[PDB]
Amino acid sequence: VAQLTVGNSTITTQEAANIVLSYGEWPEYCPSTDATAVDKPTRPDVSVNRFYTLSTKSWKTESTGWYWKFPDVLNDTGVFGQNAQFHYLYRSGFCMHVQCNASKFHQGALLVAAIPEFVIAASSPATKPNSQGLYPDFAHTNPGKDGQEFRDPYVLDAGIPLSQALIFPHQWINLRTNNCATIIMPYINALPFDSALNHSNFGLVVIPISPLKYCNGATTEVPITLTIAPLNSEFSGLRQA
Amino acid sequence: RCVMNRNGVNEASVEHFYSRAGLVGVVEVKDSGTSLDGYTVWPIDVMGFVQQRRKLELSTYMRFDAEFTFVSNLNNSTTPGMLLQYMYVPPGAPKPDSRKSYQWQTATNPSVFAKLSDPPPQVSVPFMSPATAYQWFYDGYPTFGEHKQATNLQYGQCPNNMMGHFAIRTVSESTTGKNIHVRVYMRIKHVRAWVPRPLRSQAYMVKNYPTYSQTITNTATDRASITTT
Amino acid sequence: RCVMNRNGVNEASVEHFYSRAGLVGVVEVKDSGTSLDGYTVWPIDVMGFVQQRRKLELSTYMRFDAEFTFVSNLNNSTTPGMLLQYMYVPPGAPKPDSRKSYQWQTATNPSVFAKLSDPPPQVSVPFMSPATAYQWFYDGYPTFGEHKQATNLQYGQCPNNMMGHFAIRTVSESTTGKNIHVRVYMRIKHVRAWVPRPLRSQAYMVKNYPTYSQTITNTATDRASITTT
Amino acid sequence: GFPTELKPGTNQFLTTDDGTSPPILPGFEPTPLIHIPGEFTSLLDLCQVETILEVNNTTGTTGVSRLLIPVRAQNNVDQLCASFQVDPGRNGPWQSTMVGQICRYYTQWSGSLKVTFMFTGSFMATGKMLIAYTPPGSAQPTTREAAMLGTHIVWDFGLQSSVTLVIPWISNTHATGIVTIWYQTNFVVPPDTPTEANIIALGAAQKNFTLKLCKDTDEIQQTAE
Amino acid sequence: GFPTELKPGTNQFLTTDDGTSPPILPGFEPTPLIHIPGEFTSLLDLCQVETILEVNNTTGTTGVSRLLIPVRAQNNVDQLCASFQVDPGRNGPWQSTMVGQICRYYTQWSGSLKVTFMFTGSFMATGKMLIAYTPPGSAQPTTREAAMLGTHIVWDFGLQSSVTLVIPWISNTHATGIVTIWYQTNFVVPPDTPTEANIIALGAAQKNFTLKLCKDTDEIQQTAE
Amino acid sequence: GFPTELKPGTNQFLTTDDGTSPPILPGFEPTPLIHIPGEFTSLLDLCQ
Repeated sequence: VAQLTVGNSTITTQEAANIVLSYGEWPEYCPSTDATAVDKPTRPDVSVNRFYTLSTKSWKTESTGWYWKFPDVLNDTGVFGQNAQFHYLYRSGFCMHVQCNASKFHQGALLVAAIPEFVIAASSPATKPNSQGLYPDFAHTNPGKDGQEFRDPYVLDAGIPLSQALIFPHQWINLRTNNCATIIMPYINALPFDSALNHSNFGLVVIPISPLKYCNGATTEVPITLTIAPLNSEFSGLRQA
Repeated sequence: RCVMNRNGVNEASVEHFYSRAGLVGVVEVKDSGTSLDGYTVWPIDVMGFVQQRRKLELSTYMRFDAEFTFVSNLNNSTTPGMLLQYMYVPPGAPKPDSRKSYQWQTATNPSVFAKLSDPPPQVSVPFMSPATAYQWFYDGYPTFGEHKQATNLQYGQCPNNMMGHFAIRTVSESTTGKNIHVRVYMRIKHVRAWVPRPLRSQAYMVKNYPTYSQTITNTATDRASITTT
Repeated sequence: RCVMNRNGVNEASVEHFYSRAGLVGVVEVKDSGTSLDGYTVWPIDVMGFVQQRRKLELSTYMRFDAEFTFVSNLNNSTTPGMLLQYMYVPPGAPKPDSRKSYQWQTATNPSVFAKLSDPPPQVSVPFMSPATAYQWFYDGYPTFGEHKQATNLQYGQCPNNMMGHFAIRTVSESTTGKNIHVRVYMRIKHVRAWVPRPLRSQAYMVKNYPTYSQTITNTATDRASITTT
Repeated sequence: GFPTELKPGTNQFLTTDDGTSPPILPGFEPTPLIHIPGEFTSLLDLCQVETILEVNNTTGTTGVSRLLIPVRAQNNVDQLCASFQVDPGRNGPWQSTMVGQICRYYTQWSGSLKVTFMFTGSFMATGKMLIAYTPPGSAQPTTREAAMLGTHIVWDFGLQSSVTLVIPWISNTHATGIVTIWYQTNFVVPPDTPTEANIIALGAAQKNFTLKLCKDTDEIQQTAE
Repeated sequence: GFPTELKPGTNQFLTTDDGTSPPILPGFEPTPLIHIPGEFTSLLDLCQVETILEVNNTTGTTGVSRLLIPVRAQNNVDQLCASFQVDPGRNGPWQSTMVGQICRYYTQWSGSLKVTFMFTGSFMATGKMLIAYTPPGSAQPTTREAAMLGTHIVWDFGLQSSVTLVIPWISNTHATGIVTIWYQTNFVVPPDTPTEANIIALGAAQKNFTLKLCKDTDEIQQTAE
Repeated sequence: GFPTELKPGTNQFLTTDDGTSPPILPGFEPTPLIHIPGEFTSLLDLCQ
């Protein structure tokens, strides 16, 4: 157990850093392109690239899971939120640390996966012609920093089977063997930079495969803490507003 | 019964998985009956059929050049010497709206003149996206501003996937009275794919959206018990 | 939204700006009804359409070889085995005046015999000017003497731009009763341009003259105020 | 000109011929290719990724519950906990896997598979399960002893919560092995800890796994989309 | 003869294929090419030539008056003198430029633009204007101070009568930046000299400007010519 | 293009011509050839 200090943020985590590197790619600064050869995009320091600890979700017996769209999960949070709200172009990797605080008498398993271009699907009762029930509302496509509970975790709310979600950079949280998942996701996009407010590069899902179980007397909800650290963030086109 | 030898590793490559030009659109140049159009405009859609859509959505980003082949004939399968014009309308160019529209003469629209009697015309469309790869999944909004629209369309619709249109017409002066069926075959070439994804399990409800029905279908067929085989 | 990368410098070259063979003339070999001509003479005009005229007038002098392609067919777009004669009448040579004129046999007139059923005949016309480059603008008078003619025509009309004619006919003995539509496509090759000019802003009124209407149209669309966006 | 002679097969369109077509847009420079992380060039690399087996594909089991092998305090020992055939391309628990779905896109495949089992009970839970693999051509064992006599793994999930069983070869062309899970011991728990748990089975292919003869899958059906 | 096989695409006419046609006049020697001054080989060289922006493209303004940004003795300071978006290919002040007209012949373009301002008041006239450039995605500033807080140039036309503002990037594919001119100071003049002047805005592209995908312009329309 | 001239015998099918046809299944790797005893390559070996 150690204490990682990045900027003014300090988290308590265990050593040996069993980290999942998404696609074996470390987040790196984009090599200076032609659009960046003239403006020299802003590379903020540990002031922005610090640890952001979101509100903890309460994993209960009937919880279906949660997901966070990541360029969006920090759009209204601190100086990273400021840089995202007031720059035209954005590019960043992320270190995501999902931690559970469960006793040895709790049981369950979480699948923590980072899904690039996690396009959320709507679940309509019938095919109606271009109705509201055909598309997810903005509250579901960009749930913000509070995340969104899965409606149909079996299909990832996207029509793809959850059983194959392991094709994405993933990590198991089996309460009997570990309670921390660390996924490092580089910037993955068909463009070097993009709009932090419009496009969500990826979503981080935390889905209970094995439901949480406990006997009477234990804490009825296991807290799930998500700590986010932007890595190699870049911004361009600063506005004033 | 059993094959103790190993097969080839090349048949499982992404390049080979997306090879073999397949039917991507069946357009009809109607020029008879109640529709004397004499032309048709086919927006290039790699995901017109759910089979190819599911195969493509295995990957998040794909970059490829496409070879299009036009198998055209009449309703009775005959191929007389009717001259057709297969005009490729690149992204951002206006499409024709009539048989004799001015857009048919636009030199910047690559056009192929071929008769039905000729072998199927065949052209190569390069990688036409402003991005470095096509996106079959775009978790975002192409617009700019807040997106609290009631019917939240435009979500997930990547604008960079536009490959253009194929406007097809006879080079007639008036109606010919013959409908022409054009089968557009597209071959994916030099395909490179990124970020593999789970293959779609729920039936596709609509095009351009991953919407699935409320009745979830299990990925696996049912058994009697967990112990039966 | 934004493309932070640089495009190619070659798509903006003069050679590429004038590439892509385009329709320069639509002639009809009328051989039916009230016009039993059986032939037509098309004077080679690079500026038949205002789009190409405006593109060419971007430059003052241009030198290029031209590849002509003839897309011929009947009114119903069919291409039967009718034999056509595409005779190139070079500058200074007399043109035909009848279906069976003696000028059709002139060996010094390069002639192309091709049936409608054949692929479009295609020939390369070299740079035909007595000057070292064509002139889309000739601030002068080709005549010799004083030019106080009342209607001051012949002003600005360069005689060196004559590229010849394309006399097209069926090789029939009498009238065939079928009109043939020939679409002449011309490709500019090895183009070299000199002295760039402002692109024409006023609508073209007549051919061969830069005459514009008395109602000047502003180059830019109007705004509400000089401060609105 | 140069004397040629058209052979049979001219003017035909093959739909698989790797011909050369002229580009409609010569000189058009496509968007330059920048590096995108996560490029995959072979579907075998996807088949080698462990994905959850839908072993509990039983009638009435819905949603994520189909991905869990329920393990509970048994009144009788040596009972069969769960069984499933090692057949990625066929209907059954392997449909939910990436390898099982990719095999649907091919006609023949052969190679070794791996099956990982994750015990998801409490840390205080302990006991032994017997993971037995029956080769093709043999019916699944009827007793825990008959399973023990073959290829098996005595999995003490009190010690290690994960175990991997390598299936040596499958080779489903256009019988099959069977994996059985037996209660070697009872489900042992101290007081105040759940007496029922779940096993998550994850299936994948090994690096010797190969595919052959691309074939359009039947998992999807074209309708009025 | 030599065995060949006609492939799909034979007999087609592409209208963009760089084929080889036989010359109708072999042996014809064209007029030998002599040197003519002023050869241009790239339209980018024309886009990089400064041409007058029709910034005063307002209703009622006719003729050359549309090319002038009127500057006069203001009763109030910090007023907005003029504004225009940096969008060569779109309708507006940039239509009157060479770069704006050439962009109409293409589908995509990107690069940096330069905008030169010429003050054409009397030599005795003096004062300061604030040339502010707002990046894309931001509304034009509402006050001179908000403009000062961004990229701007305090232009003292009493000292230098010409100033150049380099727009870093535009990239209009198939929002946009905004240039605003603010009265930093009043229009100062001695007696017997005109209290109203004009600014001439000249727009051009930089050497990193590129075009893509030739497209027939819409600035001209074919009619009964 | 390259000037050619179709000679008599074009479009004919000979049924004995050792022509070259395109494979319907390019990239298809057939089952690798293992050794089988008793290969015969000439009918004369059977006549003997």
